[PDB]
Amino acid sequence: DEANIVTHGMVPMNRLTDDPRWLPAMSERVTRMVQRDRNHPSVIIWSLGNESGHGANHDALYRWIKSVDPSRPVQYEGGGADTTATDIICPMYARVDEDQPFPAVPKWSIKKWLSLPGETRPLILCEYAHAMGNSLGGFAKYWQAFRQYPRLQGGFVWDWVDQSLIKYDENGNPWSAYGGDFGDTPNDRQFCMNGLVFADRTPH
Amino acid sequence: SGIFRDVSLLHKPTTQISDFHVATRFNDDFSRAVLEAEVQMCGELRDYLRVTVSLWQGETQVASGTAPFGGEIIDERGGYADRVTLRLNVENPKLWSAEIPNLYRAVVELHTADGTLIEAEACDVGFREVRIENGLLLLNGKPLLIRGVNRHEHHPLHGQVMDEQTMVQDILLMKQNNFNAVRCSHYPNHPLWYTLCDRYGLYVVDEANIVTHGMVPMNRLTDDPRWLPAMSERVTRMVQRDRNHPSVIIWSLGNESGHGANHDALYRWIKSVDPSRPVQYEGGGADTTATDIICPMYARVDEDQPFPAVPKWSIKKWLSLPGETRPLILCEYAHAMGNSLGGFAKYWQAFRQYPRLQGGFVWDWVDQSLIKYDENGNPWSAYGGDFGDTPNDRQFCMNGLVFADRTPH
Ligand SMILES: [Mg+2]
Ligand SMILES: [Mg+2]
Ligand code: NA
Ligand code: NA
Ligand code: NA
Ligand code: NA
Repeated sequence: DEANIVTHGMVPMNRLTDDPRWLPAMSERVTRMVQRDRNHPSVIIWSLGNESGHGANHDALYRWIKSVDPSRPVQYEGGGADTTATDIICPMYARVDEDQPFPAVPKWSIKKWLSLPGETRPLILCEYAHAMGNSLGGFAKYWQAFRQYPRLQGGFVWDWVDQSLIKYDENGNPWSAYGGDFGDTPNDRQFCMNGLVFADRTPH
Repeated sequence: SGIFRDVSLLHKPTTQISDFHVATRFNDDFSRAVLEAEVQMCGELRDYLRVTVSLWQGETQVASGTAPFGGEIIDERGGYADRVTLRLNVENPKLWSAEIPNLYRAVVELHTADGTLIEAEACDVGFREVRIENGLLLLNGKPLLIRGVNRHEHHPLHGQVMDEQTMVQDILLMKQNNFNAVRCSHYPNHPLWYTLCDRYGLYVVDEANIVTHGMVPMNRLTDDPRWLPAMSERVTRMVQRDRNHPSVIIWSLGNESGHGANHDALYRWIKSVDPSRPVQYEGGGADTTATDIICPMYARVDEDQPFPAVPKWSIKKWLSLPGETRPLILCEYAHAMGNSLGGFAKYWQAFRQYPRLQGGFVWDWVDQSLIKYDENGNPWSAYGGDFGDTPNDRQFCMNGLVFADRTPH
């Protein structure tokens, strides 16, 4: 269960989430989630949101949940996937063997990530195997690693269903439309279709 | 068998230096050090006795301390009246490493206060700090990468008698081939070896003479408390002999003797006596309570070899097992037997990628072949069985990167 907090387009990503004047607004998106969903047994992990970097407001709300509901781990990917606001190392698109040593927020080989000096936490990728178009090459590499490594406990594929919409041509025949096809600008074209199934649930 | 090392006669004064321990501790950035030397005596205790510990850098004396005997109060019965601890301040000390083996000379003078030198002992001092922090092995605050080899004391002509020429030839060759460490497999070495490593620059793993490999099971003796006295002396008398050598950075409790309660007692003993050096030991799973470092033998890079009770996990997998934190340096890897060393690069790609994979010790240095002579009087390299010896494990004595005569494989 993930809070409705995503500030991806900010520069830098944590500008709002580190700002204390945005703590009340953020808290209401975490606290009202827990108050609504906390009796559902299917909910096993809380998420503070997605792609909002890592700010002080995250740590505050992290602790709030741990104080209110000790029954569930709290995870959050932003700010390097292993901050003080996450019980689980939850990288997005961290490769199996290959390090992607980005400045400040590197994506380590998941196998390497676990055994970093001092690291003890479990690892579950909040996003992996971007299923965009003809994709999912090297999926077997992940599941080999998952089974061999106890503390590699799987991940969540990105993602389930293509985000294509229906448009009609002059004859009234339906076709799958993406970014741009509504005169929408700027747009990011087909990048909305990353599903394992088409929009009508036909398998890729 | 036989008298295979040096024999000597030492004259000591009645009132003598019976032991001396040298230690170096450092401020956060290693720009300041306190050299602490504990000196012990035998004979008549008198008020006129002193110890002077002076510290030399070539010809320049950088520090000196003089105190009478009688250590601090230890317990309710007092202290050691036959001991003294000298503490010398050393500014911006030249550090020791296999990279730059900077050495100081510490002279320990037992003398009358009025200036009668009774006797003097001495050693080379290497200002360096070894500690394991946050799962990493550190020398002077920096994570080591052990480019090591296992070395047996072997000569094709002389057997197990070591000589200076040979010892130097080994160290020249090792350092010429980018080795920075050596494992004393599997016993305390010739005294001159430690001196050479001090001077040329090699991190030494000093290992007790305890190997019970052919027991069934392997820890039958080492779990036996009746075998503790014999084992302890192999550990204690090692530490007492070599603890002053800067080149020695890690102690080892022996090799292939399983894991027994005697390994635990002794591990603790070294931790209590010598806080300066990590204690390692491979037996009984290579990650037991008897070792500060995960030190498997022949664990593969990616492949698990999951034997019951004592599995050899993929070194990458091993580090991140539930609850595990310690550094991994294989006490033995890459068996260099005959045409071997295939898959070596796989190790070094892993060592580098993974911080807590800090290297290993190749098995091993020299082929243990012996010279034999034929009907024409021509020399040839011989192995297991060639001396009528039986049972024998044939050519398994030859697993070196160099031949018996030190010619490279
Ligand atoms: Mg655009
Ligand atoms: Mg045989
Ligand atoms: Na798993
Ligand atoms: Na998308
Ligand atoms: Na390393
Ligand atoms: Na061998």
